[PDB]
Amino acid sequence: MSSSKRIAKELSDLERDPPTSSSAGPVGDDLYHWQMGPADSPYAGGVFFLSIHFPTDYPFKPPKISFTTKIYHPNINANGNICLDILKDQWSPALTLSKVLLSISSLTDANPDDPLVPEIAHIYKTDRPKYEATAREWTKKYAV
Amino acid sequence: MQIFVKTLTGKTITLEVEPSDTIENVKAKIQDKEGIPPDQQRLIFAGKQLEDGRTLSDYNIQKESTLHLVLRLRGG
Amino acid sequence: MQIFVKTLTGKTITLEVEPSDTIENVKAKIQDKEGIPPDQQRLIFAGKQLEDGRTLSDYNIQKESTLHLVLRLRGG
Amino acid sequence: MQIFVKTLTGKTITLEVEPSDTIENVKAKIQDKEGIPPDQQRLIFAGCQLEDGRTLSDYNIQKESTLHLVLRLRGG
Amino acid sequence: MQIFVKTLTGKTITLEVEPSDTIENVKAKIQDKEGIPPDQQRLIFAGKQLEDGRTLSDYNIQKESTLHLVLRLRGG
Amino acid sequence: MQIFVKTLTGKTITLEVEPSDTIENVKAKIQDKEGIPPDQQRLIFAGCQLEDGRTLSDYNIQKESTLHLVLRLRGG
Amino acid sequence: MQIFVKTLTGKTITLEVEPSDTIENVKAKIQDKEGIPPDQQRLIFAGKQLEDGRTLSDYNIQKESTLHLVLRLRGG
Amino acid sequence: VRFSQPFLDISYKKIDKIDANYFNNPSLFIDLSGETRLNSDFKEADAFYDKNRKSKPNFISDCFFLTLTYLHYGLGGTLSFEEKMGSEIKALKEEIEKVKKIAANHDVFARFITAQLSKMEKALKTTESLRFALQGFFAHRSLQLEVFDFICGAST
Amino acid sequence: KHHFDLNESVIYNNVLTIFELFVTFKPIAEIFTKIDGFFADYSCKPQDFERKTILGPILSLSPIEAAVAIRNYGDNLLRSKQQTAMIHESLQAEHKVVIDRLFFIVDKLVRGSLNSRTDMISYFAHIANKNHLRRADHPPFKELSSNGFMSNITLLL
Repeated sequence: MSSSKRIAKELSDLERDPPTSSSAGPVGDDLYHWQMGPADSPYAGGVFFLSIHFPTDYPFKPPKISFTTKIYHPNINANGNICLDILKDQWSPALTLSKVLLSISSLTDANPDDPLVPEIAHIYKTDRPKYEATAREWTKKYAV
Repeated sequence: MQIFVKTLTGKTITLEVEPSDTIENVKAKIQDKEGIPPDQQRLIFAGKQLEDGRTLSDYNIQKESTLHLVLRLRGG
Repeated sequence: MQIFVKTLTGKTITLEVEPSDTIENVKAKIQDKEGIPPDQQRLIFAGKQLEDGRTLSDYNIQKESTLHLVLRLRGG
Repeated sequence: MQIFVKTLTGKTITLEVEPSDTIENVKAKIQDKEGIPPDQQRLIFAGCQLEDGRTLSDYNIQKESTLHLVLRLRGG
Repeated sequence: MQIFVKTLTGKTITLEVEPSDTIENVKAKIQDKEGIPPDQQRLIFAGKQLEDGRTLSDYNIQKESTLHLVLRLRGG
Repeated sequence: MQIFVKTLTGKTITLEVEPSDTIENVKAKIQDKEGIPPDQQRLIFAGCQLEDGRTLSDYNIQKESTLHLVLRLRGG
Repeated sequence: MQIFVKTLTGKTITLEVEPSDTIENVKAKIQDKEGIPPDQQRLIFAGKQLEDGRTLSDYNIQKESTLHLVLRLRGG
Repeated sequence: VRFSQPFLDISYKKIDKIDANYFNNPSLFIDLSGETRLNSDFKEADAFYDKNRKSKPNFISDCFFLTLTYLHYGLGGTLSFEEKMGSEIKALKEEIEKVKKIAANHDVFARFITAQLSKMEKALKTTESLRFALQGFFAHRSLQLEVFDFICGAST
Repeated sequence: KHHFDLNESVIYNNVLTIFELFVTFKPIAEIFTKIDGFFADYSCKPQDFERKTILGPILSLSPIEAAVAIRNYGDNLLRSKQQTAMIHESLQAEHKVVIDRLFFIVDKLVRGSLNSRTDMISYFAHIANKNHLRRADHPPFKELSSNGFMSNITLLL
């Protein structure tokens, strides 16, 4: 009745204005099943594969997003859980999928108060050198 | 048909190709138009790395689409 | 620089600032009344985000422009 | 006020807690009622862990909230 | 023109190089994978240390010339 | 500089230390040479125990001084 | 108030004080030159002891009276 | 539990014998430390203790509640105590063939290994004894009948 | 796969003789040192130098092995000095024989070639430096090379 009409336009906005360091769209043929590490970050040299499943209330609920490529980040576990404060607090209906991808690209700046993996959180707290070394290690390991 | 290929520097090049062409053909065109080795080339489309044995029609690549090209390798 | 601020329910306070100050120093006049910890220093401006660590010249806080203070419930 | 928590076997031991009290502050009220040293005291709320030194009001744990006394791979 | 180098524990590795590459540049091409402090640069060819200031050219380094990565120089 | 330490069986493992280093700082250089987790790291000097967090210069331990790596009732 | 102070070997400094000050504030002009931590703030006066925590009116520090500063080696 | 059924008579005439106001004063013999309440907090509990501000001794009421207390802390604990025993029997049998599937061809280590399962088979026969003994007296319909009668009466 | 102890006097002799033929030929020695499985893994487990390299299965033979002594001296637990001296004088001769046999191997191995002798030196040194934990009061025995092996190679080299 209402659900699908948002997705097509939010998707055609890609063709109307392509993004800088990303690419979106359906993973296969399903409408609700949709599918670049920053240079100034140890993720550099890494391009990521993402799993997206819009819920039936996607225009009115935040879509849960999962990772396919393993990463070494405090706010990320092996399950690709995103500690994005927008989705669970202010995931407004006006926030585009492109805006969500931008907030993901903001992850770069790590949030220490949300230690999804506290072992990596303390390392980011004091052991940034080995943090950035191991991040590139896993970058070359998985995110070719 | 014309398409968009983006390198890691954000440099956008319009490549005029046909859907029947293979990804290997596209990478050869890229190496001709910039000299960049094809073995380092890693094309990304909608979060999908493409295969030189496959063609543009296989992955629903329409014209005016955006492709992200990723380089690799270093001084050892 | 008199900048207004209002919470979710509609309560507001009257606070002073200077054009070259920082948002945390502006926040330092937000914990003068309630005593709000800096960890909950959230600023909302027309569908965008305003990080606490920056300055007033970066937040373009005009004359008598109302900002939004919302209790932060971080965690994840 | 009083809050809840449940183990793996389903038992629901309640215990009074205070907004000022830290996570170790509440976990100190655990071995008294179940005999579990805080070395293995593992708390999950809404699928997210709790920081050790963090206080009670650091996770907006309201009255009549829910905890989940889970255990790590320790013991035995 | 890539070269091999073995550590005390014997980690064989490769690094593409040039005749004009300075020794400190070569060492800078090492902590990328090993995370070694370049100040403790200690490279051993033919039973000789490598004069850091010079380049590889003044040494008779040949195709896949073996090196020894002994840079402990500790320390603590 | 370098200092000494001896176990119950008489072995005398030396180890470099620094005046800034804390007692846990030096004990971190113990499991590397004897494989002893710091949970049982027990230090006696001149018949008096040493505080965990205190630094090396907190016990006037001069150069070529003596420690005594003793153990508590733990292990086994 | 000019009060002299001399260490064990005979080296001395020239420092200023006020009659109503505290010995730690007088000590605060002892770590100005060397940087002596307050933990070693030892004062000797004619076979008696002078605790750090008290004031100058309690130490009867007269005009141009030399005090004794000796490095503390506390521990026991 | 036997003291209960007289005042828990099937005629139900001794209901007024047990005072429902038994928890107006603070406790006298039973502990309340860690005693969670139904729908009130300690903050209201301590105040309500005082809010009445007045105390007539009687064995019957104390015995009634001590009955439930021993019911819960007692065999109520026992049933869960044996609830893991059935899992423990499978756990014990899990390693029974694990230490027998190895090559048992030593000279004296083989004898030590055989002594290591001579006690293990007795352990299995004891765990099975406990599991098949706790079950039967639970299946002792008379005892459980009395217990359930007490449950019904207390609920009444 | 198919407990290579010194008990089976009809196996290890054959295994030694199997190398005995290779070691004789000078062209065999000069290149025997560069084969697959010669070196162990770069980060090999210290207790895995026993069964994850070329030589580890043949020179690890030594009387100190647990089961051999269990069978010989652990059979008669209350034996007197002469009874255990019987086991000694019985097994020490075999020990001397095997020591000499495998020293003959390693001699030609060192006399194989320039890279051969460099490789053998490296192969010993690598096993050495990964056993510093042996000098603790309570070393991780289950995480360290069996002392029979690291003792045999000592009087061998």
